Amino acid sequence: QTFRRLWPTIAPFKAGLIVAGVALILNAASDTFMLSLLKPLLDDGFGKTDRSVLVWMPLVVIGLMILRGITSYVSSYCISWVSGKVVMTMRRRLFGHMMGMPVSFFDKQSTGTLLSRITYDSEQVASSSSGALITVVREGASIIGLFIMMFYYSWQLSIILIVLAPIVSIAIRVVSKRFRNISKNMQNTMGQVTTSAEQMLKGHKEVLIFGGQEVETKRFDKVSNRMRLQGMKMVSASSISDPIIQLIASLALAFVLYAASFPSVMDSLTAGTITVVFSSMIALMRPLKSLTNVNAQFQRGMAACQTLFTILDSEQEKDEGKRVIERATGDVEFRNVTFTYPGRDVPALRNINLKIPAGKTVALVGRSGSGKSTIASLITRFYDIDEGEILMDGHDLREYTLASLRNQVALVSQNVHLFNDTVANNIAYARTEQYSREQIEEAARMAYAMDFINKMDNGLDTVIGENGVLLSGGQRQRIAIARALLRDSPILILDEATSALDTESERAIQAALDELQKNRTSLVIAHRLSTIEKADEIVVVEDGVIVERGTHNDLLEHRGVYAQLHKMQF
Amino acid sequence: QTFRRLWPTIAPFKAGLIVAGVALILNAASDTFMLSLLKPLLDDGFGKTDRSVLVWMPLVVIGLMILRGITSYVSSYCISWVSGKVVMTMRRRLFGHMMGMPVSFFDKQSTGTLLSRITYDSEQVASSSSGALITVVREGASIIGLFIMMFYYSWQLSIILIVLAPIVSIAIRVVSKRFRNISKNMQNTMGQVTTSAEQMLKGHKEVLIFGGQEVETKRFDKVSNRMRLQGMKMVSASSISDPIIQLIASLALAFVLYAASFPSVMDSLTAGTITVVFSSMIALMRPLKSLTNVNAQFQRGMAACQTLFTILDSEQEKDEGKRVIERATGDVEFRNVTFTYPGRDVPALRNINLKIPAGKTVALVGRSGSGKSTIASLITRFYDIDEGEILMDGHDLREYTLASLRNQVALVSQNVHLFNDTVANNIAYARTEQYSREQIEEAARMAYAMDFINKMDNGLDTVIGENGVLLSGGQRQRIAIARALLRDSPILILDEATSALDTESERAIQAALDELQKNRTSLVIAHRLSTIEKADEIVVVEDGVIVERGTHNDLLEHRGVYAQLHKMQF
Repeated sequence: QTFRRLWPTIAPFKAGLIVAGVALILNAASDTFMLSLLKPLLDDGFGKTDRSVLVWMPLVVIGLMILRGITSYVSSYCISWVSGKVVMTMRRRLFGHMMGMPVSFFDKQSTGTLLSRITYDSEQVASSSSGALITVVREGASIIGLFIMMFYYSWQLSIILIVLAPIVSIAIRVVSKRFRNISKNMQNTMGQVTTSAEQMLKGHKEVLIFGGQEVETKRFDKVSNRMRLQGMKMVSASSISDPIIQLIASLALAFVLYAASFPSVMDSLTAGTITVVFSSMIALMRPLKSLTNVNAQFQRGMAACQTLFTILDSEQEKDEGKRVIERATGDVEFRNVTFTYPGRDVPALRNINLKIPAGKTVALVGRSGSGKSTIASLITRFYDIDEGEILMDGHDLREYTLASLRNQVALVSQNVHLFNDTVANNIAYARTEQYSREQIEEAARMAYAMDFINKMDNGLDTVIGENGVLLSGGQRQRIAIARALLRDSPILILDEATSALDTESERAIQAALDELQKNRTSLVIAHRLSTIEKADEIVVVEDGVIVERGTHNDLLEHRGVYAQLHKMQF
Repeated sequence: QTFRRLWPTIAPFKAGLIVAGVALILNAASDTFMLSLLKPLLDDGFGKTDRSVLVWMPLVVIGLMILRGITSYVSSYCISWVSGKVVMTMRRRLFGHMMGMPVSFFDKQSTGTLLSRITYDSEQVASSSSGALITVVREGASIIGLFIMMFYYSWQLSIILIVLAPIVSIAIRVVSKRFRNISKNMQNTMGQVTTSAEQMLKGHKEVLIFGGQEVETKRFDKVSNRMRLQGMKMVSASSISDPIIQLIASLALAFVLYAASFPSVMDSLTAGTITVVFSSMIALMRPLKSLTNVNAQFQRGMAACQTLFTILDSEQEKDEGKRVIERATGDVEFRNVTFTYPGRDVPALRNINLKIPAGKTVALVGRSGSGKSTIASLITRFYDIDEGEILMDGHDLREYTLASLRNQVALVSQNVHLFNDTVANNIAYARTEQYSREQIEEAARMAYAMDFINKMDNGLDTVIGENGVLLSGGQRQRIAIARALLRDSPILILDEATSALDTESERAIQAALDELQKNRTSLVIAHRLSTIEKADEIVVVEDGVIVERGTHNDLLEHRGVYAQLHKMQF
């Protein structure tokens, strides 16, 4: 199908696959030859009692089987090359566009889901399609050869096995299709009953509150009867596969033997020949069963790969040309802005009109649980501006190249991630360049992480173990403020709540904060009164419709939603 | 192992596994018999040229394979019985004690995680251990047969295979242990690197701000290279698994043939016998690879069983047998209460001397994240009384058990899980018993469920899809208040935050509240603005020290954290 959309991502490796095929064919070649050894064994060897060949057989079997091995060795190792390399390029592009997809892919889908997707689906594509080639080629080496085996030994028994191969293969395809059907149509009710039990368990809370234990026991019981019965049918039918197959398959043997009379009535065969024939037939029965499942495996793989491609074929954050940005801007403004964090149910914000000029410290007071961080996250333009504009010193949203834009903002939230690295360089995500070690380490110490730098393991370049070891929320917050001291955003913002208070820590923190905000705006998530009033100014968060522009210095004289932020909302 | 702990849960089905055994032993009998049948063909059939047996035998093949079939039929279906029955009983007890873990114990795992645990671990236990018995019995039977087969043929090659088969077994056990070791060590570092990439993902926003797409791509690349390499090593070894084994088996075949030449110096065999020998040997080569991984397989099963039994071997919620609970008003009054919602994740509450007399309406305002519901939900003792008891009408909570207590109180929250029944009954999960369908349905529609229950599919006794829960949060709360109206627990507590709902729906819900708050106690999660005061009594709490709350009169009397809240902070 869509191997096209894959072949490039295989192409510059294709040579490897080729290698595979070669030995792979040899592999099943070995198979045939082993069986071939029967011919000299039985008729030529024991019939003529030529103890000569009885010295061939041992050694040649050993050798051939070693060939089977060394093939399997290299087949596996080489398909491992290509599979790994395919996984590699796949996860690479996926990584890339992932870091290109807007916050949606993290909004609509959860991290665990994506990571499962990467690892499982990539390696599934690889594994599946690979094994597809493996079987396919393994079947080619086996079937085709075994027919040639028959050929030299007996035109007749061959002819018959050939004319019958359609019958058996068709029967296999038939039963497989039947029982795919029976195993597909189930999934609906399968998920039905499973998810039913799921809701049961999710509701045990309300259950026990309402004292329905006796009821939900019986409900569990009934749905579990449904469960076990479903399982019964599933395994029953799907297990009828092998019998009927080998049943109808066995008939083959019958005809062969049934019609083995006449050609031995022609005295065509001798014992060894016959043994080779029937052996070979069974050998054939391994890959015949395989082949239908082969097409199945293509389907599984390429399906998951289409899931992939969709995740790729999703579109990154779109930009329209906005290059006009440096590291000193000063003011931000919100005209008539709307956003929708959810799908459509709860409007996030609406016709937001805000104005944070230089130095205007701000603390988010308003609709508790309106995702106040969103407004900051809107300054990040993490979302697309459904209406209005962010006039950041006279220029609109779209006169703002995303690169320098997001470079020009700093956020120190409560919960900060880092990466497994020298914590110093983790501060230095800003290319670790254009900020020298003196700058980095000194300022970082100067930025009040000193008990987290000099006292921690290895002091100056304290390294991370398992991504920050056990660094407190406060540790990471300090580290981010140190980043701010390093990056020195033209506009500096952060988020601190009522989590914890170590006097020196947050005191020197807020000191550095007002250092940053010197003639520079700032926002902080407001749940602490201490952070609210230790700085100068405090704002509204007008409950979805923020027409209000300004802090205490502005929203004090107006007597706006400060009524609610005094008595009814905060 | 823990079979001691599981056998009884199988005992009353013994006969199943017994039929399993007899059938499977027949399966091996069929295997062996066909292989035996191979002889008369070769020695008598074509050697002595007796078309008689050329006619007899083919039919025998058909028959024997029919036996294979029907046996696999019954084997599968019988193991299906026992497996399903085991799954059933297991899931049943797991439901039972799964109704015993405290709500935390419910959230100590994720709901989905426990559901996976039920479904998977149950069917894993069965499937695994069952197939273990399958392998043991069948494969052992095939071995024993094939040895007997050899015996009817030749003392000699038998003896030699008996000397050698242990060595084969040794090689297999050896390589399996080596590569289990390698796989475990990998698994460790595997988790390391995979979780590393996981974190790398989970922190987009940080990077997209700090603009390090290059840095990620590089780190992604390195860790993914590690990934491909681990893949390489894993598949490499696990693939070397087979060929060495088959090489050793090859060595077997070889020395078999050497000591076939030597009793050919004795003129040992005839063609048929010869063909039977090695054929049988390979037939054996399937089940040895079986048996080793067999003694492996229990562990997977029995491991997940231990997981299960532990989930059983948690303690159902403690009880006090105090009982003596009025189905009447009583008086709800916190005293000295100091608890914690999680194990220790976050500090919750301290010294709660809260008094709510009979009929005193209360709201829940303040620390957004103080588990205001958890106060109510702990009137239900969702956790234990860590310190400080609630004197229920002169009786501590500890002075009484949970049974009627939890029945004696109601809680109309925002999100009431419903269940797959005639939703008319869904109101009365506990003991639909003489409760007049007139009374039930009226009170429901009397309780302003009428907005939709009048207009739901089939009218009075409607169900819907998804367990009859297709209703919105609005109809959810509606029917919940209706439930309160059915049980009419003279103890009344509710939970509505009218910050979020439609206007007309809100009109209906407030009217219904009026219809239900007749002289009755009341609490409400107050993230609301207006309906906080429709009942004229509003209050607030932070800091987890609830000594002061209650009516508006009590709001006026706080003069501590809470008066300061409703006058400056909430």
